Amino acid sequence: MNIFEMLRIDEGLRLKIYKDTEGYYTIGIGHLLTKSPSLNAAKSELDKAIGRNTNGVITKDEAEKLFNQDVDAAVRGILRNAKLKPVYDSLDAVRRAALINMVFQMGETGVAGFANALRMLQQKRWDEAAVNLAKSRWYNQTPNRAKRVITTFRTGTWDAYK
Ligand SMILES: [Cl-]
Ligand SMILES: [Cl-]
Repeated sequence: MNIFEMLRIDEGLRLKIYKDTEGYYTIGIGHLLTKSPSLNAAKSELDKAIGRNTNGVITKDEAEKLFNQDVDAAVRGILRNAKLKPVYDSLDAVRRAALINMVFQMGETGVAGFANALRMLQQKRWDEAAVNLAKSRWYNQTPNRAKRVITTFRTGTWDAYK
């Protein structure tokens, strides 16, 4: 298992514009297009991302291409973030994947907001961090996905995904 497979499990794949769990326009493998309520605006962002007139529908290869960019950007975003980098550097391979997942989903700013859990992860206090992570809107809104990510941090294994 790896980050790509993990996120493909958490986000799914949709080839037509859809609304995410928050009601935002998305496409592919969790690629947010816009927070604006307007479908046109969504379509416009889509065309600009793909580089052709898509009419709201993309192919599988296009979806995977956005996906590669988004994962790459997430990693690079962690590495540039003063608060995140040190956490990431401190972790093992499995748990690094858990942190990338969260950043892909909520953005770096959002993750950097879990200050306490981050310190706990850096200190390798697994159980405590897991409890702290669960007390968040994130967990209350997407509990099953959150639970998977949190077990991964707790255990350092991919069991939640097998
Ligand atoms: Cl883009
Ligand atoms: Cl969920």
